[PDB]
Amino acid sequence: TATHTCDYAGCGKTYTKSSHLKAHLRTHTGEKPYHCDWDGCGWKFARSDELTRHYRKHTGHRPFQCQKCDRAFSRSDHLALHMKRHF
DNA sequence: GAGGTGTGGC
DNA sequence: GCCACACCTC
Ligand SMILES: [Zn+2]
Ligand SMILES: [Zn+2]
Ligand SMILES: [Zn+2]
Repeated sequence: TATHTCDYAGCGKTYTKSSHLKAHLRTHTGEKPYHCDWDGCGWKFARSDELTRHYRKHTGHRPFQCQKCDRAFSRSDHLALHMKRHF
C-alpha cells in the first residue's frame, strides 16, 4: 500500500512516505545534498546516513562494541551478525 | 566490511 | 527530515 509514486521516465517505484520518494528521486537527478566537511574532502551523498558512514571512515569511530569480546563495529548490523558467532 | 536502500518512530 | 533499524548483494 504505497501511494507516493515516482513519475520519472516511467519508473513506477512507490513508497509509503514522501520523504522516501524525494530521496529516491535523487537517483534520477544526481542531487547529493549531504556534503562531507572534512578538510580536503569533496565527497557528497544523497542520504544523511551515507554521510554518517563516510564520516566514520575519517574518524575511525566504532560506536557498537561487542559486549562478549574486544571487537567493535561502525554499524549495528555488523555487530548483530558477529554476535551470532557467540551463541 | 562495504555499498545500496527500503522502512518507520520521532 | 533525522536517524537508526533491517535486509540484500558483493
Ligand atoms: Zn524513480
Ligand atoms: Zn570526507
Ligand atoms: Zn564479540
